[PDB]
Amino acid sequence: TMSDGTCKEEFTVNGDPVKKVICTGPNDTSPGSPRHTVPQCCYGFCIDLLIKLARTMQFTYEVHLVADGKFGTQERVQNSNKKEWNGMMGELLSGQADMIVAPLTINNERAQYIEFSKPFKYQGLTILVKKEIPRSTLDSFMQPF
Amino acid sequence: VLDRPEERITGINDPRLRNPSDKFIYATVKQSSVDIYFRRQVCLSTMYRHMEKHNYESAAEAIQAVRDNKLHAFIWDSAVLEFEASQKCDLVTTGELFFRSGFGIGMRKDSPWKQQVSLSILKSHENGFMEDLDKTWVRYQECDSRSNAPATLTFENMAGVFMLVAGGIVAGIFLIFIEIAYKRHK
Amino acid sequence: QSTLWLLVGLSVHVVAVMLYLLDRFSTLSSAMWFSWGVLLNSGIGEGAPRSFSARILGMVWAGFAMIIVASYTANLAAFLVLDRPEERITGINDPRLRNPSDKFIYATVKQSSVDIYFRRQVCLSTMY
Amino acid sequence: EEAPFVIVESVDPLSGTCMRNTVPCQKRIISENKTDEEPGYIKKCCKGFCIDILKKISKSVKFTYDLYLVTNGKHGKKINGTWNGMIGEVVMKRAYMAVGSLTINEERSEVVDFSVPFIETGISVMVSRSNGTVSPSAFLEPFSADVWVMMFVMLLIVSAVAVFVFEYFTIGKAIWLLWGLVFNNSVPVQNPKGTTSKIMVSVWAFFAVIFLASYTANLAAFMIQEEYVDQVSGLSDKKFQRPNDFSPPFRFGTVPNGSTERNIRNNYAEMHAYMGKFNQRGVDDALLSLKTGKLDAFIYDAAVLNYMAGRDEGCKLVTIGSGKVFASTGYGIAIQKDSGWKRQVDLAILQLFGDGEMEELEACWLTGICHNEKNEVMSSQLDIDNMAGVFYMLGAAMALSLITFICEHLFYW
Amino acid sequence: LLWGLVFNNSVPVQNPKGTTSKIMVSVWAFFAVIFLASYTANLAAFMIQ
Ligand SMILES: *[C@@H]1O[C@H](CO)[C@@H](O[C@H]2O[C@H](CO)[C@@H](O)[C@H](O)[C@H]2NC(C)=O)[C@H](O)[C@H]1NC(C)=O
Ligand SMILES: *[C@@H]1O[C@H](CO)[C@@H](O)[C@H](O)[C@H]1NC(C)=O
Repeated sequence: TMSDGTCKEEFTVNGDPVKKVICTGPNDTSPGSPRHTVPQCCYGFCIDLLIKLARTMQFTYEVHLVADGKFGTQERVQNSNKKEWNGMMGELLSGQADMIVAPLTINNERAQYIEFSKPFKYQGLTILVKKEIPRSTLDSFMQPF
Repeated sequence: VLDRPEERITGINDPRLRNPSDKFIYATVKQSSVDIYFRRQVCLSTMYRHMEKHNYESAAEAIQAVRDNKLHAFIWDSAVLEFEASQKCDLVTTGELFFRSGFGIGMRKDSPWKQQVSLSILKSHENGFMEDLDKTWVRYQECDSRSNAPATLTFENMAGVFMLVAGGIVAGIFLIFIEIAYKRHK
Repeated sequence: QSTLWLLVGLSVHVVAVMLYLLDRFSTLSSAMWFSWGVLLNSGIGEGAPRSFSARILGMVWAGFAMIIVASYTANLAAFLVLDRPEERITGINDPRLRNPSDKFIYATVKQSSVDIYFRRQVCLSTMY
Repeated sequence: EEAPFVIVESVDPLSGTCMRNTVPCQKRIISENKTDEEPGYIKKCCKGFCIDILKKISKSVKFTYDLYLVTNGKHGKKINGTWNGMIGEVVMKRAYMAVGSLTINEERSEVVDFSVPFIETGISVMVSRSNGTVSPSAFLEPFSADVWVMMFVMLLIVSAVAVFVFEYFTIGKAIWLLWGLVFNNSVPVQNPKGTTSKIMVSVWAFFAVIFLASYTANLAAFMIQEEYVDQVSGLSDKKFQRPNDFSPPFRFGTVPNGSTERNIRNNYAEMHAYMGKFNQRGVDDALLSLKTGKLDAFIYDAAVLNYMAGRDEGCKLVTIGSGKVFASTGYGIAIQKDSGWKRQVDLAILQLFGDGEMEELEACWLTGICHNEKNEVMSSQLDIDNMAGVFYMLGAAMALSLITFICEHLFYW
Repeated sequence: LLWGLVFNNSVPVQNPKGTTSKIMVSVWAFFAVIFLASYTANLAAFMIQ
């Protein structure tokens, strides 16, 4: 945010007003910090969809980022027997939230304990790798010589 | 043609992805869905171990490490990664989609808002709303670049023979000097 | 394509006569012989246009014809690879063996073991 | 019955009941004479994609099941607040579930339930085949412009200094000999001063032949190229939006009273009205009327259109591609409302997605010959635009010659 | 002169009799450049081994 409390607006290529929302959460530094539950400001595809959805359904809300960056998976903690849902999935299933709007995948492991909506963007998995140009000029007069 | 790089990486069938060597590293994000998929897979266990050895904490860190040639290949979602590649730029995706699934809002069981939100999402898919969102600020806002071509001529290619130019010139100056001196002698 | 063929046959003559008239303003036929030869890289030589800049333009057009012959040898080197037959048939995975067309026929011997194998195969029934 | 998702067949002229890996599907013909009655009970047997899906589901959660074809309406639409087709058969309690080619939208979900989608799909546009052209415009790519003029000035300066030191002439001499080195053409070779300068131009020719070998190889490399385009860019394109300009891209197929029909009607009314002249006989008539010239643009469910484009002799095509899919939704398994089966069926289909088994079904139900091998025969000197640009440069050179001759005439006197 | 046509080298070009024979060697050079383009492409092809 800007020092005024909010973060300054802006405009799209068409000069359209980008919606933004105030979202608290992380320590401003996850790796090394005690905690700093500081106010931030969010805006994104999901934020637009949330805005439209709420206007269509008369909500009122407040967004806060997750505590530890992880999406979520099942785990048996140390020094106990109860296997626990990690991360954001846990922040939902414990009682800290009432909904999870994010790029969340769909698979039966999650679908045991949560209810899913219909999909709102289809996709898959794929691999990324760096692209390299370099030519192979080396003693051009000498290599065939 | 001979000096073409090993520019071929396919989806999850290439033997390289199955017999891992420390020349390549394939990483993902810990506690992520991809980790579930790879764990509950029968004959990819070696790959799964070698991957579990080097995973990351967030997507952005892995993107950066690939930009710095520390991580050789990255296996993450398709929409996020496709935008990140086509946009930032001079990064590329290889292979076909395999774990075809979707995204979705989540909720604890039994809230009426589930039954409402599903209908809302369908209605929104009908009005092209999602389509214009995508066209707005998902795609079409990138380093839209074409395919590859063979290498061209550069100055480092010419330097090896430009030396013979100046070398021959200085040799010719000395040679004409000494030849005229000799013709002055005999 | 007879178009890239026929265009030079007129361009050479028109630029040659253009430079010839230029020299006339202050050799015509000799200039024609010269332009044809220098396009063809002939062992037939003659005198250059009188002025400096006319023969300058002549040498520019010469570089142009050089690019022309480079394009020609490149196109032939290309046609080498382009006219390669459909020389690729793999084991039983290629889609062609799965969506049969009357361009190809795959036959075996009746009452043979291969017939058993292909019959008791689930999703090769069309092929069978 | 539909495209590869569900197929029917005569049973078995050899065995009385039909082959392995097939399910017996009954049909009830009621189209005979109206004299007394005949519920036409014929036992045929059906096979295909959705059939395999349900054959695995039933073993996963222990159903049993008959199979029951339908007559009144292809898929289903609202009729005075009543439903025909499969949805009609579901709401009338005659079936818990309907399988096969079935879409998902809002209006159906209002009256029936829906499983989790197991194949994404949507709208798309198929047209006649497309063709390409020449991609490169000028053959300067074999070197950088900086390379080019750097070599240029280096050679010119070295030539001038070699002349100035050999005299210790006739600028045209040096210039023309240099250009003959770079072009390997016949040149009016004057002033062959016999001295070290000859060794100089010998090294010159060394450089020149090396450079020309490099240039020919580089052009041989850069000759590899391809091209393709499609002259439509979405349902929002002016043609569809304004189907009354000079160009009449016409007869959009859109087999009526399916789904894309009602979507179009709810979004683009005038398109519907003008689309009243269309194709009405499934997909085969669509492909035919496209092949003849009876129409040029088809609109239907992408899930079958991409398949049809795949397993097709020759190569027709759809619009630009997957990135052109409008109102993307997915197929489903419509079960009766509020049944307890819904959660288990959903979880089972997700289970199938997990263990990588949809790969097998896509592997041997959904593949095509032409759905691969993207390439083209390279472009020879058929490029009229490239050669025309080069010729325009030549004419500019002619004009420069005219102007410098005028300027020389001015500078003389 | 024929060998210079086939080899594109510098030759002691004598006897340039100015007549139709010049058109003859012009067609000669046409054939020669076509043949040399063919030869270089053919060697580029046969180089694969
Ligand atoms: C679309 O709607 C029409 C409108 O009813 C359906 O059919 C018609 O064709 C039937 C068979 O020939 C007749 O029995 C109906 O009387 C006739 N209706 C009218 C108004 O003429 C048609 O089956 C529906 N589906 C398709 C694919 O066209
Ligand atoms: C409704 O029924 C009337 C006759 O009762 C018929 O003419 C009309 O076409 C029907 N319309 C719909 C939408 O069902």
